[PDB]
Amino acid sequence: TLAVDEIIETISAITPMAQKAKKYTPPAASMQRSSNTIWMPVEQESPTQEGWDLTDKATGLLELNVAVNMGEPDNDFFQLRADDLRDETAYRRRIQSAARKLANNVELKVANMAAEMGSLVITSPDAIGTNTADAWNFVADAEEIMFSRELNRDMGTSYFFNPQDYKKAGYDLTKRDIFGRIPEEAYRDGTIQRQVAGFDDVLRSPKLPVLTKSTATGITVSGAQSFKPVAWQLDNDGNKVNVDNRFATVTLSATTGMKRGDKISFAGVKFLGQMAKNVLAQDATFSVVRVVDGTHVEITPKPVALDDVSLSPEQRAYANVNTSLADAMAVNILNVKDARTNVFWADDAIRIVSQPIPANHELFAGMKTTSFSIPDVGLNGIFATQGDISTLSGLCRIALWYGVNATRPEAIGVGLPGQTA
Amino acid sequence: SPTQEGWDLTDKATGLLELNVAVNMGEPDNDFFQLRADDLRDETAYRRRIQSAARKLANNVELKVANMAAEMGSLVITSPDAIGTNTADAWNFVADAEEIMFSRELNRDMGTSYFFNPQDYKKAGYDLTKRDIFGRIPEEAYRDGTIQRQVAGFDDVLRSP
Amino acid sequence: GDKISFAGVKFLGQMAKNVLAQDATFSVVRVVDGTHVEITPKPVALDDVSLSPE
Amino acid sequence: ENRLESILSRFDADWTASDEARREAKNDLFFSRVSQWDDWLSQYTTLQYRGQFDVVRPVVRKLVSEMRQNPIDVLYRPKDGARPDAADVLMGMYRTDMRHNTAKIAVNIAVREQIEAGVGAWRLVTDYEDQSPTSNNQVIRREPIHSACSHVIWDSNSKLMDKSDARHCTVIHSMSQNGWEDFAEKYDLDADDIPSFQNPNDWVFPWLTQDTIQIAEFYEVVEKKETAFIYQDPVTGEPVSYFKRDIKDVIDDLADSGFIKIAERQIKRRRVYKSIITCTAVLKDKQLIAGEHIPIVPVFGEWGFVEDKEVYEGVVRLTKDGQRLRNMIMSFNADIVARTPKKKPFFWPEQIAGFEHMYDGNDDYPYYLLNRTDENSGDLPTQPLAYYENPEVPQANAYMLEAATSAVKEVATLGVETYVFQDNLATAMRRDGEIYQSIVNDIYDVPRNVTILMAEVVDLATGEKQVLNDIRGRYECYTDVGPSFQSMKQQNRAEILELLGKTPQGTPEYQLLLLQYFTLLDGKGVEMMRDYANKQLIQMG
Amino acid sequence: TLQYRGQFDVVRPVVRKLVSEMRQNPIDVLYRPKDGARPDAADVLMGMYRTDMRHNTAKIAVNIAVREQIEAGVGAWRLVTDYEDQSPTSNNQVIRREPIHSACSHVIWDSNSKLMDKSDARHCTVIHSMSQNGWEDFAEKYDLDADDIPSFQNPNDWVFPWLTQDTIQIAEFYEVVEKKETAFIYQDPVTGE
Amino acid sequence: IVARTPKKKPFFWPEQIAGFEHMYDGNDDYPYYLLNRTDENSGDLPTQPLAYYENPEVPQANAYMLEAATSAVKEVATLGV
Amino acid sequence: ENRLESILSRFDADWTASDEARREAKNDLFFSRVSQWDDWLSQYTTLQYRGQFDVVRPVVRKLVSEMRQNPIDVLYRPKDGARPDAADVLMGM
Amino acid sequence: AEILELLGKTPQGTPEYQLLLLQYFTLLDGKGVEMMRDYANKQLIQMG
Repeated sequence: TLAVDEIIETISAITPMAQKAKKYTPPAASMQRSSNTIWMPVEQESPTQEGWDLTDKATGLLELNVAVNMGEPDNDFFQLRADDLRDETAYRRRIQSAARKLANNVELKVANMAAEMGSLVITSPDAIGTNTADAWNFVADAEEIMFSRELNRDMGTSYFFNPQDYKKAGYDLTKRDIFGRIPEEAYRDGTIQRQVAGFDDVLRSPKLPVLTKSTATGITVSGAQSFKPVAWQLDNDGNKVNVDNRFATVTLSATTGMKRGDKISFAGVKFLGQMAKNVLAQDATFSVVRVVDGTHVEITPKPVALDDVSLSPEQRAYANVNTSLADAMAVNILNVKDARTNVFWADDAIRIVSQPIPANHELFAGMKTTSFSIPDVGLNGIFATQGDISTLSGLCRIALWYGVNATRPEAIGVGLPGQTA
Repeated sequence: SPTQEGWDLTDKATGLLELNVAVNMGEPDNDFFQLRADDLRDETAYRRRIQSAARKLANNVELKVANMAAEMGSLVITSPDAIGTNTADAWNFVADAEEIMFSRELNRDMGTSYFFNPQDYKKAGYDLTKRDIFGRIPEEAYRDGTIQRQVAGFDDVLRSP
Repeated sequence: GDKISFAGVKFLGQMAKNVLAQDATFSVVRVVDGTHVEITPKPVALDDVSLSPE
Repeated sequence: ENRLESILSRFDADWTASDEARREAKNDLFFSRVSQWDDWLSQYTTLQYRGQFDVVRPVVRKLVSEMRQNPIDVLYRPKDGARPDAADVLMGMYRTDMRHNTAKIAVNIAVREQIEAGVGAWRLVTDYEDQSPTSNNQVIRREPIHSACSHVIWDSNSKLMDKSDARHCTVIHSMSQNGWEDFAEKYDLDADDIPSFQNPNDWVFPWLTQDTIQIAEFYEVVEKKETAFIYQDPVTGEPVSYFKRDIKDVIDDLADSGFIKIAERQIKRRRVYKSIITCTAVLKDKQLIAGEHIPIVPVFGEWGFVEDKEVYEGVVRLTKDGQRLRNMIMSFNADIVARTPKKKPFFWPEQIAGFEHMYDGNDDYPYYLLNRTDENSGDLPTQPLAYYENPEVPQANAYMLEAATSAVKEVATLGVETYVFQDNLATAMRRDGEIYQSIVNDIYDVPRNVTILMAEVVDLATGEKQVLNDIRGRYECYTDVGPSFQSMKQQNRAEILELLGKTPQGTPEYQLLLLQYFTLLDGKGVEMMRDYANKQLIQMG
Repeated sequence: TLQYRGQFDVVRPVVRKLVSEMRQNPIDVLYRPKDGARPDAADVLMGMYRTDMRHNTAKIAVNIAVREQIEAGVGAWRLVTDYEDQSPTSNNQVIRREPIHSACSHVIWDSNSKLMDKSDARHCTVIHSMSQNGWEDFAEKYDLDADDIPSFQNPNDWVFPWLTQDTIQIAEFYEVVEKKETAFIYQDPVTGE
Repeated sequence: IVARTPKKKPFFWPEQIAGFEHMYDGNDDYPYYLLNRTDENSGDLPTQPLAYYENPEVPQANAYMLEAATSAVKEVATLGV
Repeated sequence: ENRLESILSRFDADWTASDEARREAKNDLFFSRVSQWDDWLSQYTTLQYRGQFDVVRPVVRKLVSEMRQNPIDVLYRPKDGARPDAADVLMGM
Repeated sequence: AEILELLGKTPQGTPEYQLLLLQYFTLLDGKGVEMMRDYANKQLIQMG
């Protein structure tokens, strides 16, 4: 048996979304007592009254907020036998592969969260390679829906194609019967362009999810409902507890065939100009976040109605939907067919909270803990090693404690080509 | 490597697995000559036959490489029609290959190579030339015969006879 | 050198384990018997419950 | 595109590229400092004797003492065709700010690390001082770096012993909680955000894992052509070249002082930028620091490249196998000595039945009695008495103890002498001198000597801050190696004594004796002698 | 199965002693005037050589070459020129000596050379191996396309459990051409006919 | 050879030390060693001198070749005189 | 915030950081000064002979005498460019 | 180095004094060695 040290490298993955996502490291000492949840305010919107005599019409101040928290460690526990030779030959390569897999898992979490809590939904009735400049139209629809809603894009925007649609865009570019500079670039290399239709970062991602179609049909809103912006509310004991602004529990006729990730739109509700409060020509799109009970769901954009008479003026200043729900409004599902999602967002919509695992303390004697800097994704974990003779082995564990958060779900989007049938 | 989540991981560790592949050599590609003392008063034929054997051995090496690559090749991109029909067909071929490699996330650090047969290379050149425009790439494909060295993101594109 | 593809079997991402949209394509390298073949990509399934985590 | 991502990619490349050498150097340092039984599994369980019969440590002690007996320090010397006093001020400044205990301690630490593991390093920093500043209310000092192998990470594309061709370097700083608070207070960071950075990632012991905090400093060198203003000095001469980046807050005040701009050239040179980082974030981005070179000076032992892969070795790497074998054999011999039955007779119980108190070890009897008969066999069988064999050290054990000791002694012979190590330290000190000259030119106040006196040309801005003015005629001296002196007066005394050692008893001998009395320290009697020497020299003219 | 494999060196002290002995006796060029020339005709050349060879890189390269000569049998170094502005030697330029590691596998001399110093060698190829960042550096310095990663005959060998090795290779091919070229005979207005 | 080789210890029949096994474990609590004498079927325990496992030994060939190899290296690793 | 708590935290951090070296140094002092037989866990038997035939103490004595034969004291010297007798007062003090 | 090599082989005549003065001339610079070199230069000039 002849054997060498030559390695046949087999995989090489890329992690653009995790790299681009901002990473937050709040103080662990305070986070320990705050139950790993920290609250951040939201940009304040003020009401407006016009007239001369405004007696007893003075409003109040209302500032809503969101909350960001984390999950559980994403470890690489594995036991290593000392006597075996195929383990000594493989230990260090296993450590390297563990680092790469942890980075890949972080990227997968980012992509899935972005594609599942993306309020803005752009859909197409056919494939991208159907008409000329259809990929450009797909990007421009997203850019226009972000522009019309007046969403803050100071940090920057991003658009991630899946490889199939990226290839379709390149094919559309190269079938132009001409060669300027963009067509020659799209011919020599597969890249369409670094900036398209107003986005300042257009990339392709191999780890974008596939949005399986929803079997839900014939669902109507059960009972007229009103959702009111609020910052805190009183609990049973009278204490004021904060309220997250990126959720709203609606009651439907029956939540069968719905899951986390589907996109819905009620018949009648229309988007607003956020700051200016002008009715748009586009249907309001929501993403169902959690299917609680059997007749309720939780949608991520809270549907504050401009025509709601039960809203105080300061609450109505935050309205993003031109009307409320009226006990019969049929809800149309938007993902009626499987499609690998293209995902666009504002760069300050997805963040990655991270925390240390203080296993270097004097409490954990008998085991050695050091730090472990993940490449690609810029994160820290711990690398802990312990021994054992009850099995004559050693345990190695690479732990990483973080959590992806979507602070502005109204900024993230989802592109769905070919949503016919 | 496998991966798992959670804080308490008692009796949930994992072993180490390292797979391997086998590489082998075949039999030599020989060439025999037999000559008498009479036939070496010129030696010109001797040297020429030596050089011809060198060239033939090189060509046989490349033929073996071509056959092995075309036989033990997993990924296959099939098209229902020829490569000369409709526009950008060859580019679509190369893009399909690059896209399937990227989606499978295979390692391409050492470079990627595409090889056309002479007929398909000619059809790709014809596709470029008939483009009803001559900016730089159709002009090159018309004056010379090459389409381009890099196509659809592949690190190199050649024509194997 | 024959190229085959089993129905209902699709490629994976090989790092992220995401189901691709392309049917898995194998190449036979040797026909040992009248009922046995040898395919060069070993089809390690993802849903196989007999596979250890490693 | 991300600055953090680029920094981390470069650091990861270097960290993975310098991996094997780092682990071997860490193993050598641990072996020579903590314990020779570097086993992570036998730190528990049922115990067995494991001795430490060290035979390599005296060699390391002897080499360290031999290299400490010969101190080495930078020596600045004038160039060719320049003024003969072109290095007096620079040498005085160097001796001024390198006479403190910190510089000597850092050099000694680096030297010890170079002998034991194979690589050491130190750092040059600039700090603000007001009580005793060297020049321009600043001081330049030398700081130590412990475990340079796992704490200083160099550019992978470097092919020089002193790493002068490297373009970036990552230094990992480790500090306690209070130290991190001090660091954050000094660099205007946030104390609540505790940083972290990659660690050596070893197995050896559960302890030595002190609860610390790691941060990274990324030094990068950029070589570029920058605008430089040629001025006219209103006190002497005319051609005087200044850099625009330095002369930017006093540009208006230069004209008021009396400088008139003559031309504007583009001069190529290097700048060093430092970044304070963690893995997850960048705290300080591109803080420009003084000097042209990265302020880290490495010292190497046996250094080279095998296959584009750096290898550095000390004196302990090759003795490890023999030392471990020797320790194992001694432990086996100790186990043999103790857990072995002694030499005692073999008795049937019937033989000594009834006389059992005659064999317990007392000396109350003149002989030992035995039973003779049995009631069934008539007579007890006769067999010569046997004694348990004495414990013996196996010939294999003795032979291999001798062989392992001899092998360690044979292989632990650096050189014939530490000449190669001293030459490597001299190379490191030459690099240190280059770095210090660059920093002095950048921040200090170097007075130009005119043959018509030291003319210090400076100016102040509206914010009461003084900006140094250094002409481009700054590299008038080069670097060499000489004996370590605490002051220029000591250097002059040594030179005078060396000259007196070779000058015969002529009139120059009297001249040098008077000069030696001149250069003496002060009491009262030596004060009188120095006054006499002064008077005699002035009288002789 | 794992078996004991010790290492009891007895050659390494000899190499250390030889390297120390060769280090105790440095050797450098010395320019001397020819026969019948001015007695100080080599002063300027000697001064310039010392000025641009007094640095650290020259000594380091010589030491590396000496160590490789002692151990493997062959070493090498290179002489390069660069543009310097702050402290030039002459004509705003400097001449510096640089090291070559693994000269046996990285310097490939002309096969038709029968001289120890290889002065009759007429071509010589140097293989430069670098990683990604080193390749970016090389392309930026020599004005090359950093996108198109180069490749060449790899002179390295994966014989140790190294986690990674250099993957980018390039070659510098020096050739010497001896030819008759036109010269102009002028009249120097100062003195020189 | 030094490591993996059985040590020098006596060879015992189980019946010779049956009941006295704690006298040979290496302790120092007894003044002698007792051995059984009688067998209920064989009458008397057969007499034979006690045998011991031979001590580990480095072969003469190993010693000679180690010395010869070291001497050859010392003789051939002399650059010049 | 509490001065007591800050001081105690600093002291505890340093005390736990220097734990191993202090233990080894205390063991070295006990070994070199009092006795080389540390037998309190060995109390599961009767009384046995425990001799002390030192061979390390003469080495320590020789080293101490050698370092005592060469006294070292501070010496103040004037800085470069200062007055020649700038350190006489400090040296006298 | 060349002056020292000459001085090591020149017997103690007038060339010995010449070479000693030359070495003092070519010596490095401080303050005391500056005075010695100035004296050597003056002596050489006065000797012609």
